[PDB]
Amino acid sequence: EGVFVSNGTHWFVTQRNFYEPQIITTHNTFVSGNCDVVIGIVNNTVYDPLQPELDS
Amino acid sequence: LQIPFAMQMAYRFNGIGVTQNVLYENQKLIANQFNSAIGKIQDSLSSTAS
Ligand SMILES: *[C@@H]1O[C@H](CO)[C@@H](O)[C@H](O)[C@H]1NC(C)=O
Ligand SMILES: *[C@@H]1O[C@H](CO)[C@@H](O)[C@H](O)[C@H]1NC(C)=O
Ligand SMILES: *[C@@H]1O[C@H](CO)[C@@H](O)[C@H](O)[C@H]1NC(C)=O
Repeated sequence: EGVFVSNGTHWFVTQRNFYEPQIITTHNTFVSGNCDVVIGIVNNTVYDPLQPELDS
Repeated sequence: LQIPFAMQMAYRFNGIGVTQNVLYENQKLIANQFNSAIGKIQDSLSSTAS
């Protein structure tokens, strides 16, 4: 839920009706298939909070 | 508040309980079905007054 947003250096996800920028994560997002199908898709990291929990 | 039309349509899909990726994956089919469906209005109203 919400929308992806940037101001020219970072990508964040916000709810639609009030600016509330969050880090883009596997909790904030769902997958569907490969890059090649979507028009206007962009390259950015998606964070996974499990990986530091496995590292710690 | 401006928004790209393909993203407005993904929200209008997400409003009827169809997941956003169904639009972005089928965007060419949806655009062609829409453009064709408006052509039938133009031809219907051109063809008869009734
Ligand atoms: C926007 O630009 C500033 C400076 O680079 C940066 O601190 C901020 O995190 C960026 N935010 C977004 C949404 O791009
Ligand atoms: C958006 O518009 C620019 C021209 O201003 C064009 O080069 C680009 O390919 C377009 N991208 C999409 C996702 O339509
Ligand atoms: C996105 O990343 C892939 C792999 O690094 C690269 O081939 C592709 O050209 C990139 N596309 C854009 C729009 O940066």
